[PDB]
Amino acid sequence: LKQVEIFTDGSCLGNPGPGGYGAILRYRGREKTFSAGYTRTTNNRMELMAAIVALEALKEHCEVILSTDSQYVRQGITQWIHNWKKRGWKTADKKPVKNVDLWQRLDAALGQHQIKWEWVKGHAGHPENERCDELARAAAMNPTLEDTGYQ
Repeated sequence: LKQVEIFTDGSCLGNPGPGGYGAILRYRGREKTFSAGYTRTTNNRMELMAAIVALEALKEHCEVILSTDSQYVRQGITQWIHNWKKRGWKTADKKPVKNVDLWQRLDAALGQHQIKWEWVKGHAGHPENERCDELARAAAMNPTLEDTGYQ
């Protein structure tokens, strides 16, 4: 009715190794699915990538409900991001925050929508989340992209 429901998941067969993400966008009683596999990446990077990819696909300012079970995204969002930004995206040793490339991308896109986060625990009772996992793993088996921001 104006809202966008987004479901995300990302994973790695071996870590670091081939990985992929799955994202489901529900905008106007029309589901949209996004999936891709990368030759060599990490778990944390795919979980972040899924959410980036989905927000970036909205070609307009929306009221979004984003559902993910990623502890990494959750912790960054609720606890670390505000401070990293105050600190110029570096840690106390003055090195760039890990996966800064991805974190900046997410921050930018979170700036363009009104987001409501749904932090999910477990696949049971969350069919869209499970499905993202299936997509994630299937992409990872036929990796086609390079994760060029990966160190």
